[PDB]
Amino acid sequence: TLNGGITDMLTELANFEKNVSQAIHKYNAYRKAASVIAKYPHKIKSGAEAKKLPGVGTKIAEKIDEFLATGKLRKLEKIRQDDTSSSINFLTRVSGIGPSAARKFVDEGIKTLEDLRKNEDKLNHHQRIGLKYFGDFEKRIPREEMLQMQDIVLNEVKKVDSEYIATVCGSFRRGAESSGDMDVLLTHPSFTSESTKQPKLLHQVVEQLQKVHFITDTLSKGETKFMGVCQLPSKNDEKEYPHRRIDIRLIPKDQYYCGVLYFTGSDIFNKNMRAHALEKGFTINEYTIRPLGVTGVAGEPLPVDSEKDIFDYIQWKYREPKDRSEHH
DNA sequence: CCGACGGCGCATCAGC
DNA sequence: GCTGATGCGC
DNA sequence: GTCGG
Ligand SMILES: Nc1ccn([C@@H]2C[C@@H](O)[C@H](COP(=O)(O)OP(=O)(O)OP(=O)(O)O)O2)c(=O)n1
Ligand SMILES: [Ca+2]
Ligand SMILES: [Ca+2]
Ligand code: NA
Ligand code: NA
Repeated sequence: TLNGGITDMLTELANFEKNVSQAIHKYNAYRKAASVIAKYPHKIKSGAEAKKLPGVGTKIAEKIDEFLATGKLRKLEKIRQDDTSSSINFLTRVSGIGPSAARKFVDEGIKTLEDLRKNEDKLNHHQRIGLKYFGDFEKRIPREEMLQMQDIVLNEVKKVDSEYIATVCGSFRRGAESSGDMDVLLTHPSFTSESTKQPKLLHQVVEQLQKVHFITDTLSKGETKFMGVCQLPSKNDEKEYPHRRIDIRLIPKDQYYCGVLYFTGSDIFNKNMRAHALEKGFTINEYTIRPLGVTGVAGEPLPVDSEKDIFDYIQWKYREPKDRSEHH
């Protein structure tokens, strides 16, 4: 990684602003800058050089000059020695504990893994499961395992109803050699933007995956989105595979292209693309792309026949999934 | 200078 | 119970 | 924290 020291520093600052300062726009600012620096194909020699990149301003340029000259940033060294910051940054690593909950636990004297394990009864369901699998959820998933997981999900969904189509998206669809979690986009002809002709379309799939012991726990579940935990079966005498996070999202069949654009990510890519759409006078969500009237009210959905159509509306050349990651 | 920053599903809570 | 805000996550 | 109007 050409500028890994810099992007690491900016990521650490982003996490501080999100988790401790609760300043979401500074978090996004740092992440935007980290991403543009990550794709820059030269080893950066100064802050002024970095300043020419969109998303890098005066303050970040100064931090880059300090980092290049000293290998460190005093602001981060300080943050690293602050007990309250350190504690909040740690607690937020548990799925379900955000900036607010982290600060509340710290105020109650709950600030270590051991404290959390003593106080399960103060956690909501999501948080309890996040704690249970804390170690497992920090492990990455090799692509070879994602392929085994894909097999299972696609075959089990087919057993429920051959009319379902499940597509694995996120970093996997972007060609990543390892993934943080699994994202499954689901469609069925009876669920469209105009009607739902069958109930329990998502439920019956979750149920099948629970029945075969693939899905092990549930963080949250509604009519269109499941967030939970899964695990590959292991063989005789073999150590068990780590538990993995899995997201399943049922999308209207006729809005698949907006859906898959959304579900493919990355997060920064989607934010950047949607911000560009706004500048071009459009709004993109997972369902539709719509024009904005001068009032700033979204108009009627535009025809979409491919992922590329969405890019054409906003006057972007098509980006293949592989070029939608944070690093190139 | 300064308003705006992507957009939304599910869980939880406050007020009626 | 519903409605709307907040937290957290994708 | 950054940037376009
Ligand atoms: N804030 C976010 C987060 C995610 N997304 C979309 C929706 C989601 O499906 C897709 C992937 O998100 P994930 O958080 O799963 O991240 P990746 O798959 O890119 O990377 P990893 O799992 O290997 O760490 O990107 C998004 O619009 N906005
Ligand atoms: Ca993922
Ligand atoms: Ca995910
Ligand atoms: Na810049
Ligand atoms: Na968290």
